[PDB]
Amino acid sequence: WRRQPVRVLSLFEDIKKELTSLGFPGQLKHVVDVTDTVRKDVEEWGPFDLVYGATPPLGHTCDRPPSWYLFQFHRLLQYARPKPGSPRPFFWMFVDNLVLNKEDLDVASRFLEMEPVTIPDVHQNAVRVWSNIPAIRSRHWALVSEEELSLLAQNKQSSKTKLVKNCFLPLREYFKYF
Amino acid sequence: MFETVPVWRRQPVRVLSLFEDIKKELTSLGFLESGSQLKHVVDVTDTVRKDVEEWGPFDLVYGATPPLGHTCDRPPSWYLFQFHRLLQYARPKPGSPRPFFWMFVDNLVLNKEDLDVASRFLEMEPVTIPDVHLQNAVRVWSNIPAIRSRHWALVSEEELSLLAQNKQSSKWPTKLVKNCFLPLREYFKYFST
Amino acid sequence: AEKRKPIRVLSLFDGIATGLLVLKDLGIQVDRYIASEVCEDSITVGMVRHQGKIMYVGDVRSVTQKHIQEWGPFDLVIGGSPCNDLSIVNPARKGLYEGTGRLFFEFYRLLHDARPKEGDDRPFFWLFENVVAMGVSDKRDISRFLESNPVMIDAKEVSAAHRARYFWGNLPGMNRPLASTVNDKLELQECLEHGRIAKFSKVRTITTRSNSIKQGKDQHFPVFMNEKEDILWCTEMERVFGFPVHYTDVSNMSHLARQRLLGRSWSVPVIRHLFAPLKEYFACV
Amino acid sequence: EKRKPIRVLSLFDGIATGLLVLKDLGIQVDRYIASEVCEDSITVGMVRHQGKIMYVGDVRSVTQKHIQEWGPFDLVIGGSPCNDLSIVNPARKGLYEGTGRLFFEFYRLLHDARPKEGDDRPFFWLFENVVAMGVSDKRDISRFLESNPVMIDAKEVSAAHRARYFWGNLPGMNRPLASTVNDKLELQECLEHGRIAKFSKVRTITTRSNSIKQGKDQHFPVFMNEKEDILWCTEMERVFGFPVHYTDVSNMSHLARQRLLGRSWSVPVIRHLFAPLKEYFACV
DNA sequence: CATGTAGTCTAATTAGACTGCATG
DNA sequence: CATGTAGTCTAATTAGACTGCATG
Ligand SMILES: Nc1ncnc2c1ncn2[C@@H]1O[C@H](CSCC[C@H](N)C(=O)O)[C@@H](O)[C@H]1O
Ligand SMILES: Nc1ncnc2c1ncn2[C@@H]1O[C@H](CSCC[C@H](N)C(=O)O)[C@@H](O)[C@H]1O
Repeated sequence: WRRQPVRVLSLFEDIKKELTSLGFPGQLKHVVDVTDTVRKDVEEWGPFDLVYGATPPLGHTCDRPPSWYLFQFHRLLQYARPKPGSPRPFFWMFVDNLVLNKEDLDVASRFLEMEPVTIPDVHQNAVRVWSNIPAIRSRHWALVSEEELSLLAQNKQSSKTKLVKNCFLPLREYFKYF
Repeated sequence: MFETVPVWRRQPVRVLSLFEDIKKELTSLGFLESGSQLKHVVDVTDTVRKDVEEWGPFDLVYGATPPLGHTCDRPPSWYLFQFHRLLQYARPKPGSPRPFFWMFVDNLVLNKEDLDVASRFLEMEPVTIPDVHLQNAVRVWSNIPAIRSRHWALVSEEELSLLAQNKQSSKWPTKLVKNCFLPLREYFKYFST
Repeated sequence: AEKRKPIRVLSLFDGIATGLLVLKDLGIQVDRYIASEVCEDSITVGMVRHQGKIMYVGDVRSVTQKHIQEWGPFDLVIGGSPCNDLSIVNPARKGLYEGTGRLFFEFYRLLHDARPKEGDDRPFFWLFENVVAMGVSDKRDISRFLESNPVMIDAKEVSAAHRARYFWGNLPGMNRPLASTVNDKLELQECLEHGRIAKFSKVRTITTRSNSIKQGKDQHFPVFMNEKEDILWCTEMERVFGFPVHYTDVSNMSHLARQRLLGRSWSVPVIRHLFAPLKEYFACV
Repeated sequence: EKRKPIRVLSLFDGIATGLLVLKDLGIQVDRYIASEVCEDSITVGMVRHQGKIMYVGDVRSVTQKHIQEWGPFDLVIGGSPCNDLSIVNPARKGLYEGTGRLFFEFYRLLHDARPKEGDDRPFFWLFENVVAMGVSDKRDISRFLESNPVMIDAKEVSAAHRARYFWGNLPGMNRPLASTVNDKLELQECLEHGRIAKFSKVRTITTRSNSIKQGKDQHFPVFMNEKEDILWCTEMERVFGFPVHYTDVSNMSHLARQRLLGRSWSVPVIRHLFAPLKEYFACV
């Protein structure tokens, strides 16, 4: 009803070009590389209430194994979580541009407490998000079969985003709009 | 020490002969009387110690393996072990001072391994006795001093195998082997004429 | 006052149950020892030698947070992830983020779940072990995710073998100096079966591979027996590691199967040194 | 007055079962001279008895002169190999060839060790072999030892069938064998924790792994968490009566250890035959 | 620069059929 | 009638001698 501006932490990913175009002295925190960030460094930066991370898309620009991004994401997410004495809302958001394999996917859903949802793009390109936000978990979306998802990944790996814009919309009502 | 005593107190030899009879050879050199006490047994399998003792005391125990032929129904080592067994049955108690002799003769049928279990069980190495122009040979184990001391013609082992190879390939020992029983004459009564 | 209570233990990658063996010999009462392990040889050793006290819960990746919250609360959380993909002795190591290396994060995951979080100041202790001979970058990542720096403890100081290892944890007195004792076999000669002569006082680090007995790169045997040199027997390795002799003589295992279990486990007197301060916190017999 | 410690000659000693039984009956042992050539056998005895056993190698190397200097002996024990006597071997060579003739080495050294006639001192001996031998092989052993054997089956004081022949002169060799309160008569009592036995008694344990299997059809005698399994070395030691882990030496595999147990004596059987000896020689 | 909670490869050992039949 | 202090065969599977180099 009466809301405050949002404070977003983002890893592995430049988000501000898509954030404020959805309607949000900048309150973003982007960290160059998180092998060296410790607990107090994360909370020395302002208390966030939506942490965000993601893997790079399907391009040969990987100094990391694919699961390095989630493990580091899971680590700093626990740093930014507020104690149960926090009355404001809090969410998180990690997603993979289909870099992870089946063995990496099972580990992802074990560490993130959630089964991911797949979003497609009608034209294609698809994307795989875990996050506690209640809207996308219950959002009516056109489902895809999982062998067509990597029949389309093999076709996208041979030739080697507004898809996230539809998902970040439900954060409208919890934080001041522009 | 097998001492010799004067002539009048020597007694007729009492012979236990196993696997082969040597009655026709002993009296040929006069060890028994003409006509009708040597004890000969072929199959010694169920011979017990009591049997031997009631068979009178013995002065000479003799055994021989069958000559090279078809006559060896038993394994060749059987003749030695059974000989050792019965020999200990026939020994007198270490009190009496009479002369007691024993002898085992091999007609070239025991192989290298059986020869070594032979000398281990009789506690002496064998002597080889030849015949001359190399007709025959025998290996002899015995406590008769004149056998283990006589200097027989040397016979290496490459010749004894050739003799046994064609003796078994073509087929009773000689009469020159009086030197096998000749040393016993001085100890027992001599019968001739 | 308030009497102390029996300790409740979550053991990850339990192996041949070194942790429970040490707690019992320190006289600490154990109410429950819940172990995650998958090697059937490992489990058979633990079931037999502790007579069915251990609760085996299987693959560490099947243990969920709700299981942790109901099986608990836990007072002690111990583990030592596989090192075959971290130790530089393997030139085909897959690093920390792939292979059996990533199993470390399962320990990190469950350690966070068993923690008494904000508000609860009940005593809580944890211990994670791994090798020193790992990559520089993999060492810093383990300590970043565990938010603590390792203490290096070598079993050469309280046993007859070299074994340099890293220990992360919050056990009281972890850096406290290592102290020889009456029951510690410091010399190889005290570890040999009767009639065998030790060449040296120490052996090199024992691993699962049978070349660990040999004293050097130039191949070697540490024992004299009769008229020939000889290898160290697996029964003598048990005494070098500090285990009761014939501890791993179970289920017709070969000496290589048994050396495979020993060469992976903890050195008992090192663990005994680290667990000993827990006697003040929990009920003892 | 004064009993003296026992002086023992043990031919084909194996894993030193005789010495083990003498110690646990409490009989002080002066000398224990053992003939043996299996290096795994020699290692067990050397380790398990801390160097008390004097090993002298091949029984065929032992002369009467050796028995004179090593002696005198109060007890002579042995059990020569049976792999050329037992009918289970279709290729057996009999008593007079192969390893069968090693029996005569026992008969030989037994004679070499007997006290000279005129001596009254106690002298005991014991020879064991298998029941499942040819009828004429049994006859020839009895005529060379001048004794008939007693058949003792370990199934009356142990968890395993093991019918063996025993020649000797120990006091009361033929007396009824009674189980004592320390015998484990059923397979369950010899298993490690958490394991359940199907059968109460196992058939004869030989060196071969098939012998654990029950019947013509293979059969596993133990249940472990609803799964069938075979016996472990540890459990086989307790079936035989040895201390658990007695053969856990020299990195021996489970087949190598079974090879040693499969050739040895049932301990509670030997315990019953040696028990009247503690009146003849010094106690603990 | 000696060391190592390993892995890879190929002579060696081991599970599992079979063989055998005298003996009580 | 089943059993047996074994032995001979194989596949299957281990067991012992090699490669590899980052690190303190
Ligand atoms: N996925 C998994 N879940 C549970 N345990 C596992 C596992 N993968 C491997 N392990 C076990 O983890 C152990 C690591 S070695 C640690 C042994 C233990 N510290 C001891 O003292 O004995 C190995 O025994 C291995 O069998
Ligand atoms: N020539 C020889 N000299 C001495 N021992 C021999 C031998 N040939 C075989 N042996 C040994 O004789 C043993 C026969 S089995 C007897 C084992 C013994 N009764 C026990 O209780 O363990 C075997 O261990 C074998 O190694």
